[PDB]
Amino acid sequence: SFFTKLTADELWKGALAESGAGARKGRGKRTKKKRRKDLNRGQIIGEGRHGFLWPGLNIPLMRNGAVQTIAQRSKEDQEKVEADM
Amino acid sequence: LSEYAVRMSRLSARLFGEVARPTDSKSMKVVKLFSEQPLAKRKETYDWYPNHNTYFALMGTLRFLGLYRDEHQDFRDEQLRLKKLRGKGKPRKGEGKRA
Amino acid sequence: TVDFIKKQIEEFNIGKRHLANMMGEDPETFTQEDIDRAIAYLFPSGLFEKRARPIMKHPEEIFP
Amino acid sequence: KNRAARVRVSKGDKPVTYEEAHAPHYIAHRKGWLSLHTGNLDGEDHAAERTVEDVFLRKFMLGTFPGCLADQLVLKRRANQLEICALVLRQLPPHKFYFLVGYSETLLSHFYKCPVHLHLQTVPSKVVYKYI
Amino acid sequence: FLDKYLQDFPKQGPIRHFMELVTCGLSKNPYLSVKQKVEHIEWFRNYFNEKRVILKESGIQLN
Amino acid sequence: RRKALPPRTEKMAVDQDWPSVYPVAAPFKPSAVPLPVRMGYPVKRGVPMAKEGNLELLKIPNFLHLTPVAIKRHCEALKDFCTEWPAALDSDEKCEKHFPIEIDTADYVSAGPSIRNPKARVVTLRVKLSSLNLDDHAKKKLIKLVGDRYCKSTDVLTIKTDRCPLKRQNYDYAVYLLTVLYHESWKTEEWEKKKTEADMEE
Amino acid sequence: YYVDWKMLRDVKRRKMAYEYADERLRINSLRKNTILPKDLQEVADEEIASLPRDSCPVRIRNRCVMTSRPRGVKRRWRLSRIVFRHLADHGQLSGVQRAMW
Amino acid sequence: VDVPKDMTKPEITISDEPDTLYKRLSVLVKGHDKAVLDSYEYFAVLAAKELGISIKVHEPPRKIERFTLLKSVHIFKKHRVQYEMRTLYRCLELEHLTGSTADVYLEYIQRNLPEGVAMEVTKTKLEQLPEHIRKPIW
Amino acid sequence: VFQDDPYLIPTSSVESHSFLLAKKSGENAAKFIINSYPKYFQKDIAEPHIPCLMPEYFEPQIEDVSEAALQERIKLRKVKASVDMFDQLLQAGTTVSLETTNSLLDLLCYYGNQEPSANYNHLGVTWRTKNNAERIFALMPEKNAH
Amino acid sequence: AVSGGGRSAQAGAVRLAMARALCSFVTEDEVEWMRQAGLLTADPRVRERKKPGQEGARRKFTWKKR
RNA sequence: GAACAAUAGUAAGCACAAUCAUAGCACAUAAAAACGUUAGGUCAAGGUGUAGCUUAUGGGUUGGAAAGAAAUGGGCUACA
RNA sequence: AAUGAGACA
Ligand SMILES: [K+]
Ligand SMILES: [Mg+2]
Ligand SMILES: [Mg+2]
Ligand SMILES: [Mg+2]
Ligand SMILES: [Mg+2]
Ligand SMILES: [Mg+2]
Ligand SMILES: [Mg+2]
Ligand SMILES: [Mg+2]
Ligand SMILES: [Mg+2]
Ligand SMILES: [Mg+2]
Ligand SMILES: [Mg+2]
Ligand SMILES: [Mg+2]
Ligand SMILES: [Mg+2]
Ligand SMILES: [Mg+2]
Ligand SMILES: [Mg+2]
Ligand SMILES: [Mg+2]
Ligand SMILES: [Mg+2]
Ligand SMILES: [Mg+2]
Ligand SMILES: [Mg+2]
Ligand SMILES: [Mg+2]
Ligand SMILES: [Mg+2]
Ligand SMILES: [Mg+2]
Repeated sequence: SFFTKLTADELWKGALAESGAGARKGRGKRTKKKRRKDLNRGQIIGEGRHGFLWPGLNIPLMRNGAVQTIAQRSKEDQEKVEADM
Repeated sequence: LSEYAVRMSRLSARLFGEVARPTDSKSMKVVKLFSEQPLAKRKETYDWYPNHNTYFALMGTLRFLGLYRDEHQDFRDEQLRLKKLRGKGKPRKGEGKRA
Repeated sequence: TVDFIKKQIEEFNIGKRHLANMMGEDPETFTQEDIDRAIAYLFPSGLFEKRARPIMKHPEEIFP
Repeated sequence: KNRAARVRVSKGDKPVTYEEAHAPHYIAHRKGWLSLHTGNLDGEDHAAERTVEDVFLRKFMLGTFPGCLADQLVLKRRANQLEICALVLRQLPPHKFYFLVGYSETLLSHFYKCPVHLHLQTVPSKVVYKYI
Repeated sequence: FLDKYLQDFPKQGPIRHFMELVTCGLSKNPYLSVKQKVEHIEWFRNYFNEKRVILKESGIQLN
Repeated sequence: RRKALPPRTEKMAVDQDWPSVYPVAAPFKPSAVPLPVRMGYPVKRGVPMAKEGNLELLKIPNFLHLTPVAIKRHCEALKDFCTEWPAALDSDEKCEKHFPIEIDTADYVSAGPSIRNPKARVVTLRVKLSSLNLDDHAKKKLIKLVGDRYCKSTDVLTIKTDRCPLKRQNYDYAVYLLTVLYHESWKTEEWEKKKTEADMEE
Repeated sequence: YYVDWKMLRDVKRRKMAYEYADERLRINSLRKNTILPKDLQEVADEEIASLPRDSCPVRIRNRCVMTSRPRGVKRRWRLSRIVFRHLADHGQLSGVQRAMW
Repeated sequence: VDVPKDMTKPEITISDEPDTLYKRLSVLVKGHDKAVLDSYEYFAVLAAKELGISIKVHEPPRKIERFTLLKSVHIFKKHRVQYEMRTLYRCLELEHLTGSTADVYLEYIQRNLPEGVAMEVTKTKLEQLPEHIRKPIW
Repeated sequence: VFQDDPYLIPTSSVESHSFLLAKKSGENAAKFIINSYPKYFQKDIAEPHIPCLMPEYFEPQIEDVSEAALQERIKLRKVKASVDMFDQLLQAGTTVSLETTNSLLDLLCYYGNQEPSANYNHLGVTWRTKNNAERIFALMPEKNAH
Repeated sequence: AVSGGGRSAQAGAVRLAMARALCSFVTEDEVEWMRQAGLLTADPRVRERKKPGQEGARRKFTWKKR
């Protein structure tokens, strides 16, 4: 069902419903301002739930003159990072 | 139609590989069944559907590894979080109406 | 926009020299009709609109 | 009123790129096709497989480069090699771009079992054709 | 040429009429390999060998 | 942050050789092309967009790697891998005289991960009957035996084979039909004397 | 996951037909020929009908690979008419343009 | 000034097998845009002239495929949106071409094929009579 | 090797090492995913077949204890799996070919009874007196020149 | 030698071809008279297409008001 | 918010126009047709807000949705 | 050619 998904702008343009016939002649008396939240405000390219440290994206490529390799993250360490978000 | 024509027609059929002996109109179908590829074995039929299981699973695994970011799946999770906060979530097994 | 026109004029002459160099012709007689047939070959744009095809002409003739 | 692949007029404050500023009936008149391949010729087969692979790249490239993608991709298929041309904003550090370039080239090559070419052109911001 | 695979068949009964139609169709089939074609011939041998009593009461005795 | 370096167009020489820049087919790089090219429908009062950041110049399959300067250089190096056509076979009439059999085969190239085209297995074999050794009786039998494959006007015989999966198998099968038809037209079998006066071609 | 439960059933139906495609062809050859004795043909009808129901070429349904619309699907592109226009109007399909004559 | 001295190293092993002679080779390129085919023809003709092939180029008539689809997603069958697929043809004939020359010409042509076009090659190979026919056997 | 885009064109020799190795890490990162989940790349639409794009396998395809399965682990650059399986084979009483024993020693001797360098799981004598190479060499019934 | 079309299409086509072919044998003054009679002018009337949603080129389906 | 022998209007954006397609032009036909109106039609192309179901409003198997008293719309074939 | 509107600002 990967092909069934859509774009972020398409989803918010439909959920907000700020372009229909309701908000034309005062038909919409909701009086509650629906707020749009940008879901990309907090992004760390490479970070994931499994906690994989990819050299180049999050961790620096070279460490003390030695190029780092692919490595995972400790369970306690990953929990703290998620708690930060 | 003469006996000379019958011999020539059969002799030509033998060389080119067609059926020599006379055959009924309905009896020619068995030749067609093996001459052509069956419908159920054509590549257009059994490979009609792209494997959505591989497509969905691969992108789901890449999502958790931080290499692919899907906006649409993030939208569902964000709205699902708000439903739990509002107090309207999905009950566990055996909790719908038996209580 | 006098200076912008002047910049376009000088680089068009330089660009004409490069086009003549790669086309293997005489740069002193690289006429506009030769440029049009040269551009139409290097960039074969199939479009029905005659004005939508790539062009490289005198900036005086292009800019209003 | 027709609404297929159009951006509606809203004063003069919303920028529009060249691709989005033309109605679909201008295809093959003012703008070309974003993808070119042999599948949609007259007497050529293998057209559905090309289409589904094309859609996946539209969804993969958009998610691989979040936010930094300028506009639609351009897909060229020559022989058995696949060429992908993209316009990417100056958002990520150059270290991350090469990481994604290497990641994309290898992953797609081993998935579609064909060589993949990924060429990038970087622009400071989205190019504006009208309004603004 | 698939005649060498029809040695063990009744030469005069309707089986010869039926089998030669199958071989003629297999001759014109480009999509099937040689090993796969023998499978069809072998299956017919198995099918006729399993069902022998029915051919006895069919009206003509077939070997 | 990181800045944008000036394009190499400024450093490009006036008389540098173009094909060294583009050895193979590559997309249109605005920085790598010294030519100032503008395309796209212009505004009501304006000019077409520039070559930087323009998708219209990117969709087009460029021919910068096939410049006429490069074509002559490319083709000349390939002249080693060639052998001359014999001069005696100049007129097409002599080609028929020295070679009476022509065979038609097809190969198909398409964009995709696969090359298997089922229409590439066809083999067409055409032979002029006047160049063979058929007798008066044998030639008449061959026409009556092959059916509609023989043209009475051009006196050409066309054999088409499609059952064999491969072109080489079809080619071996196509020539097999030609030789078995010739050896059979000379066998005056006993039943051939039972000719009807209505079946005579003359 | 496929886009709908209907699409999932079609995959199983196509898979089942492929396994029994050759066996059905051999048995159906006996039925479609009148030179074999009628007694053998009656036995053949019992065996061909004893095969699983899902192993039938006719039961195969052509849907859209994207939205699984049971009808309005072009066979060449295997896409629904709504999805086909969505891709064509954006210029994402090669050689496809609005018809004008 | 500094150039790689003698950076060419191809080998052409001349075997004893006679070369294959083609009576006439036909190349038919098909595409959507005439401009690409016009430039591709010029490239092919220029290369063919240098090799000395004496080719002839003609344009086969084009054909247009049309189909009609519904406009809206529900009812409204009186409004239709039509589409059109245009395939343009161009044929290049090669006469008196040897097998060795045919291989290099085709691969050089095929490698530079634009992504938006495809082609079909019809080779009319010529050869003498078969051994059984040539050798007198009744 | 580097992109022709000016923003991505390296500006110094320091950038060249950083840029090129970043791209190299991308290939290793992608190949890690391919090998981690082989079932997501088993589909083949390549004609003719390209064996250089199919996913590879490192885990022993045969989980049974046999001499044939032992040879697979040796050829797959596996040291811990080979030595443990070799001990099980010896305890089973089944004979082991001398050439296979020599092949096992070569893999262990080169790496010093250690694992090779993988993507992810100087001074002094690296050779150790208490090493498995000397232990197995003594246990060899017949020792050849090799 | 005329090809394509019906009996009247061929008859009209041959008529037009003869008028243009006979201009060589006729003096220039009567060539003008040929134009004034409509011999030398080609007929631009060609069959039109069928619009989608209509029975014919101009005819539409029955329009039920209510 | 216009008076041309001119009296408060100005220059751009969208639409009309022009251009493009139907292989000459022309004409004609296609194509186009903004901002809005009818809370017009489509939660059953697909996605999704809110509300509801969770051993059931979910999933699978087998069999079955007949029938026209009558009224009407659009069509084919006719009444030569 | 008499009649019609409800819970739209
Ligand atoms: K809903
Ligand atoms: Mg709506
Ligand atoms: Mg759904
Ligand atoms: Mg059906
Ligand atoms: Mg009518
Ligand atoms: Mg105003
Ligand atoms: Mg106007
Ligand atoms: Mg016109
Ligand atoms: Mg007009
Ligand atoms: Mg209209
Ligand atoms: Mg207009
Ligand atoms: Mg309503
Ligand atoms: Mg109404
Ligand atoms: Mg309704
Ligand atoms: Mg739904
Ligand atoms: Mg409903
Ligand atoms: Mg929902
Ligand atoms: Mg149910
Ligand atoms: Mg009535
Ligand atoms: Mg109607
Ligand atoms: Mg009648
Ligand atoms: Mg009243």
